[PDB]
Amino acid sequence: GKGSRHCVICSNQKAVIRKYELNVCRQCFRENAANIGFSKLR
Amino acid sequence: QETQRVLVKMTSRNAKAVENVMTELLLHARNEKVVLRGPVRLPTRTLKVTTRKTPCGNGTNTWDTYELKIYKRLVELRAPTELVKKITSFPIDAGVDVAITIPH
Amino acid sequence: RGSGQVAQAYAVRQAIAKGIIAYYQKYHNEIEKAALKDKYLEYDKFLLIADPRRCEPKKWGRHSARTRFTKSYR
Amino acid sequence: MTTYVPKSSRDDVYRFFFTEGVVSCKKDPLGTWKGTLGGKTFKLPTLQVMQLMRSLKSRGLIKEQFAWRHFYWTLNDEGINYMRKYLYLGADAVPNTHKVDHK
Amino acid sequence: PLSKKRMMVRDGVFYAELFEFLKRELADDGFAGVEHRVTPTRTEIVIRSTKTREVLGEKGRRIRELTACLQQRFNYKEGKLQLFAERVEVRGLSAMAQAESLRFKLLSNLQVRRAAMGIIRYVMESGAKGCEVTIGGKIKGQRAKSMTFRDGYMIKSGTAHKHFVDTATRHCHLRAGTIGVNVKIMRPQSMIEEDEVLPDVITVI
Amino acid sequence: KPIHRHKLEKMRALKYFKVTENDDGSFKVERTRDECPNPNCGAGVFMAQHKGRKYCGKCHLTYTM
RNA sequence: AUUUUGGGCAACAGCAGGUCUGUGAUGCUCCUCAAUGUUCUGGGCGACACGCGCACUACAAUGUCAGUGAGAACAAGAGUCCGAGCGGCACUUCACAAUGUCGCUCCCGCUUGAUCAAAAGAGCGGGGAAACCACGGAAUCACGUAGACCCACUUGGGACCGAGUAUUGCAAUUAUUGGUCGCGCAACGAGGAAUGUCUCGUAGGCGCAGCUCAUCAAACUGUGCCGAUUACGUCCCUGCC
RNA sequence: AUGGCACCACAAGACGUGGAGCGUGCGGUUUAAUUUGACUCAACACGGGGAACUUUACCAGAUCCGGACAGGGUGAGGAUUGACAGAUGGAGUGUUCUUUCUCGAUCCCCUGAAUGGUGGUGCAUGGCCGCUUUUGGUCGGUGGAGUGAUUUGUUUGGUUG
Repeated sequence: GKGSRHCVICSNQKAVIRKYELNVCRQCFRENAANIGFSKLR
Repeated sequence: QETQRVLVKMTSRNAKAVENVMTELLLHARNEKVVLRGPVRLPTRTLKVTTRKTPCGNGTNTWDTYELKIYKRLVELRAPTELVKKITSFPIDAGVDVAITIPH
Repeated sequence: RGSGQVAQAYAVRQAIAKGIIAYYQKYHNEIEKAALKDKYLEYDKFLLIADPRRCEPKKWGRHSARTRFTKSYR
Repeated sequence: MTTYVPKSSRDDVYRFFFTEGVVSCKKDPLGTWKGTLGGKTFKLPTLQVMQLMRSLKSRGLIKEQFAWRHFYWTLNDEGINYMRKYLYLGADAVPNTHKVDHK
Repeated sequence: PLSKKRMMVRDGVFYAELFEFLKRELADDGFAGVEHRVTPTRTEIVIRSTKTREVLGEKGRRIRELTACLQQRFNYKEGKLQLFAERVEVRGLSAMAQAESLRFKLLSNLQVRRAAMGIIRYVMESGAKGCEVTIGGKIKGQRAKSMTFRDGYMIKSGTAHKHFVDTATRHCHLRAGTIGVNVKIMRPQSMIEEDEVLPDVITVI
Repeated sequence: KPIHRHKLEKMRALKYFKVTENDDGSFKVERTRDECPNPNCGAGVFMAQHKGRKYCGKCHLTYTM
């Protein structure tokens, strides 16, 4: 189902990575891993 | 004495920062009546994120994965509460959640 | 406790072997400790080694271990 | 811009913003099983605030700063004069210039 | 409040969110960064901006605006937050500030390759061990172009790269288009406490 | 779209008040129509008289006469 | 014992690729409200001659069925925010409704003990905050042992479907999903010319985490359980320096 | 040519597609809509695409404006919000209206201007990302060589993967 997410970075349903209370676009997520602490695992 | 099992639990965004934390407080608290049975560390929890990258339209629809492991250190003390509270006067940094609990 | 059912077996024996010798270092002396071991090693199913894995980290993209989503060529 | 909801809100904003000197929010339309929210940083509501603000900002006088849907509102020199007049009180408006303990 | 995974998450995010806000805001103070000490009774924020005199000042200077802002924003009851300047010395050591500066050079309609090349000489002179600056964006009545601007070395293979280069990207809409100033500053590896014994570092007694 | 929202004409004044000299010392109120309690537009409205109901066109009360 | 392991990182140019489907990066270039804005409503992209691309499954004793086996990976989950539910209060109120407040339980996420049912399904009381403490001392899939089929569509197979009950959702009505019992012998007996990948507890099978997620994956990204030819060369082919 | 090198080399083979049935994706093929991108490897479970609405771009219908800021005029002896009840709404939205009371400039109106816009181009463009190419490479410096481009270095021999 695709109309209730409204990306909190971006208002978006599309482009937003749905993961763990986050609501950022895929790009936005790619931008953010450092301040958060995610480093490549694979 | 009427000890308190104090559990000071330290969970941290890296192992790094917290060990520094852990140690120093304990050193500080100890000296002397603070009496501790050695630090046990519960499972490092891991957060995984794989993303669809690229807006290939055309070109490879290939995908990339970032991770955050989160490190848990516990030390238990059979110690005085006021003394605990006396040493507990450390403002401490972030990335190191430190919880202190008094069960038995 | 352990599947790896077999891998468990090989584990058991290994532990067993370990049991023999440790008991023996204390409860005997070398020549029997050494023979027991020798004889054991001689017919050993991996007392001191690992079948290092079971079941592999995927290859993402393909979602596999060596292989690969078909190349559909054209 | 048009509203029939106006000056009271206009006052609410100006004053509250002026006393502090600032307001910051999260840009919002109200939602966690909501009804007393109005919007945050005011008891007022986001529609009125946003629209009224759009007026205020759009002719200079006030700053809004951006990041990730937020508006960090800082009241400007001209704004102090205006809003001091509008908030009918002595020349030498507080807003962002009170800084004895830094704000 | 949040649970433990999430607790960390807020903090990570909190760090990002602030960092961005300040980057936009402290455009004219050479935003280089913040540090957050969550503290007893305070939320402490130390200001690495090059122009921290000017971030400081008096009357309303930045801090004043910010404190209020941030409170209001972050759902503070006032004043449970404190910002402190950081005199981030030798202002040329920063991709961020320099990007911000460079952005301003571009904004200051400086000739670009000339600018970059000067600034990098300043950046390097301010101790950068390398700098690499890219001008991506456009040319012609409108067609696209890029050009590369390096000085020093850059660290182009391995983790140390990650250790050693700081970057900052900016978009300038000029006659039209988008131009990307995209900054890499490589500091020297006399990083001391930030470690020095790098991949290669073998050195004899 | 071209529009202007339905209203009742209001040109030529407010003819809902009616006090006189002989109202003075006998009546203070003297208004055309019946009154409004329960509106949040309080005691100044005199409801719509319409079909045996007194209606409040703002505060939407149904009142009866 | 080999540039040891799997990765991660990684030069330089290069490719109007793709990138208007992120972008609160945007040229130039459009509508701006009798707009293509915005909401709302309702629809659609999901419509079946067909041509494909992946996947998945069956065709089956090497199996299917009935039962029986003391098999754990790896890894989830309880948001905030003073008319949700509940409650108290407040005031209105002949009685209602009302409104408002406050508080709880927070618009209360995983969930356990277990009763009553064909059955799925209905439930007091409990319990657990990512918790190695409750859902985790059980309980992971193909194992191994006793029983139907004396290998024939046996029904292999279930596409196919019919009432029937439960659940999702504002809404399924382009059946949300389950459930149930019947119920099938569709195709399908392993697939041509072609053809795809692959050389270590691994191929590969086999299964399970984890999220998309109101509700729903054969996807996604992992986890496991089980468990191997010769190749180790050659440089042909086919391709890169 | 030579010398290597690689399981989208091959090679031993190893399993499997293809045919089948089911799906999704795609092509196609209707519509009002089927937003489209993207099609050798490097489209084609990709488009963070696991579309009920929503999503979503598209249709149809319908109101809403969030039409900033001016200029000017209109507007409170009243714009107008709001509206029962019906009338007219998909629709107890007054949308519109009869009716009429609320309500109250915060109006409307134009004349400028203006914007939300998932409104277009990705050959107009950053950024980003795919591909190059998974390839072992790349330099410049001074020095050298050559008129030059250029070149060397940096390779002929060994060794290395």
